[PDB]
Amino acid sequence: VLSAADKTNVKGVFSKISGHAEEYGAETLERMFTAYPQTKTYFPHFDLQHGSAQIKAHGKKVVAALVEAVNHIDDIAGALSKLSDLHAQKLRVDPVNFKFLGHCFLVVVAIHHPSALTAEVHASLDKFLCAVGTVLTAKYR
Amino acid sequence: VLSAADKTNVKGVFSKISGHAEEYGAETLERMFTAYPQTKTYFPHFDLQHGSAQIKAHGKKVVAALVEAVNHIDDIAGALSKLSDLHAQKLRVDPVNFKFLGHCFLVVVAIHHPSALTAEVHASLDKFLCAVGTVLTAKYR
Amino acid sequence: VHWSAEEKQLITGLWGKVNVADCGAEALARLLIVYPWTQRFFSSFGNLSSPTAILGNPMVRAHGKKVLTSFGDAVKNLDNIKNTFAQLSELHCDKLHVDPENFRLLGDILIIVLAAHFAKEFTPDCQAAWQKLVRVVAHALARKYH
Amino acid sequence: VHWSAEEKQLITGLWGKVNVADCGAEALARLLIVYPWTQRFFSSFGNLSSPTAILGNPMVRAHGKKVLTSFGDAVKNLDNIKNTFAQLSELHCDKLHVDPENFRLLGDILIIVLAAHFAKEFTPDCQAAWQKLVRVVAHALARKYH
Ligand code: HEM
Ligand code: HEM
Ligand code: HEM
Ligand code: HEM
Repeated sequence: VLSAADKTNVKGVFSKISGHAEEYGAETLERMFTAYPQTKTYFPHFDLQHGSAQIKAHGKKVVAALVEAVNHIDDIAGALSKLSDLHAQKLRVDPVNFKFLGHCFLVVVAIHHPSALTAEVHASLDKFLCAVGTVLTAKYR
Repeated sequence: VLSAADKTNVKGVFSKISGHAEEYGAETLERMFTAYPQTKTYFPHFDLQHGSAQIKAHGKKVVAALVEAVNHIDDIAGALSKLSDLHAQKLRVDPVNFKFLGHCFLVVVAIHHPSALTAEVHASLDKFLCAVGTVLTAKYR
Repeated sequence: VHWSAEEKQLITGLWGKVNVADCGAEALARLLIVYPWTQRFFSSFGNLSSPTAILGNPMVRAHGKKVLTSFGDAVKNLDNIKNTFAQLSELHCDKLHVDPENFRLLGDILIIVLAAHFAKEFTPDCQAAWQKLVRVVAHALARKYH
Repeated sequence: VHWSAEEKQLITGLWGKVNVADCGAEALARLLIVYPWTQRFFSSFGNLSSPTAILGNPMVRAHGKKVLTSFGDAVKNLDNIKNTFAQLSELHCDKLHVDPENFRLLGDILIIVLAAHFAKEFTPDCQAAWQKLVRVVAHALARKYH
């Protein structure tokens, strides 16, 4: 349910990552395809080799979507309604996959901005990822 | 996300069950304590014997809460905000338990009103149970 | 798992009355309507455009018959469950990449369906035994996930 | 599960640098702040009223030290994982009634914490090996759930 402090905590860590979208979204796709190989099944068409340029590019587009829901955090569904149709309806992604993606993202922010990631920002960032997950899977429920 | 047809489907089956709250909410608690005994852990104080009168009474109060969210289906969070504090904050129920409860409820409506329970009402009723689950666990996210 | 002799009685009594064709067809069709992302794995089944089209697609019916028949092999060999599903584990795990949590959504749908077909004969103790069976079957299929 | 010799190298290299006390305390404390219903099982720990109170409660620190020490016994015996956690399975399953999905939330928190302590040394291949370890540990603890 994002409280006022959650919203702020999220904004807070996104300022430190708003500057490196492409290196951060690529790294998160790479750990996702490496720790959870079953997610590679959704990108049959991409080159999935470390540093492929399709990973960098998609990486960059995955975190701008994030930044954009940070920005409209008050109505994440409304700001992301075209992505919800793509993933639920067109792509049909299984919901479990969003938790794999969300976790590889926390893992990038702890490796790179540890101190930003306290236990309470940790909790705000998780409810956020989870809100995005739910909106992107919403034409399922 | 409850669509217009979901809302109706839910109203539709709740009319057939709005008349037997107590026999239906008791039966669902009884199958829950029987198929998932780990849920008995939350009612240390109740007599949990088939037909105990505390089960009947609580059963009756569990389905009136349901009926009441059916009735304010447009804002289930708002109509159920005191129940969300009781379960999340006071009682601390683990979210998995709500899926045990929701499932033993589907199981009572199929045993008793099979034909009402088509595959599409089945899908509406599930998104509903899930919306209630999420609201009752909401002071967790 | 240990099976009591009465659990075995509640699983076998019930199983003999099951219409495998109709129960399997109904359960697969509800898996695909209630949890729509599962439709991704049955892209080869053709039209799954609507619940009404899903309900009468002949490959969904046929395939449903076949998944419930597998439940039967479990019912028959309650003690060799591992060997029974060992080849199935590799197909679902290794080949299809289905996450084990959909294995659970499907057995839960089976319980709802057998409940709608058996009404009051599906007692809470009967419910319980069948819940354990789908749980052990879901577990034998997730096993090549090592 | 099969462990490659390089997985074993990535688990052992890393483990030797771990501060068990601090990593265990941090991981238990984050489990309780991030997933608040888990606080129900540690009602005996006293004050878990705030993240700040949770962070400095001495029983959370002590207990954290002890859960990470169990991870170590796994690290040491990667092939006898079953026997190692067999008594723990009964305590968590039989006595505490913890659902196995919180076993997964806790290993995921461990990975986040070791990532924050190791930074770039925690490579995606290192991530992967550790993900498998927490998954096998989560699985050995859910086993008396039969
Ligand atoms: C936080 C969760 C996610 C966000 C914000 C997100 C973001 C995006 C964006 C922005 C696009 C459109 C890209 C474009 O227009 O070029 C996209 C597409 C896509 N997403 Fe997601 N995604 C997420 C999770 C997932 C997950 C978990 C999967 C599957 C494992 C997935 C699979 C796909 C695929 C296969 C595409 C199409 C890519 C292409 O066609 O090149 N997404 N996603
Ligand atoms: C659809 C989900 C649920 C609904 C609508 C619901 C409904 C209710 C209601 C209406 C009350 C307050 C009763 C009163 O004021 O006397 C209550 C309390 C309670 N609930 Fe829930 N409940 C649900 C799920 C759960 C689950 C899954 C659990 C745990 C397994 C749970 C555990 C409790 C307990 C232990 C109490 C206190 C009962 C007492 O103190 O006598 N509830 N619930
Ligand atoms: C635990 C419950 C399950 C059982 C007993 C089961 C059983 C079976 C059986 C017997 C086959 C047929 C293999 C053959 O005839 O060669 C099969 C195939 C298959 N299953 Fe399952 N299954 C289960 C769960 C799932 C789930 C949840 C999904 C999808 C989410 C799934 C997707 C598939 C697909 C795509 C195929 C192959 C279809 C084809 O090749 O025509 N299975 N399963
Ligand atoms: C897979 C990860 C886990 C491991 C390795 C683990 C390990 C341990 C160990 C070594 C003990 C101490 C037993 C003793 O010293 O006698 C313990 C106790 C306990 N665990 Fe876990 N645990 C795990 C997950 C969980 C989870 C997720 C929860 C709660 C959600 C939990 C709740 C408890 C409680 C309440 C106790 C007893 C505390 C006490 O008696 O003081 N455990 N666990």
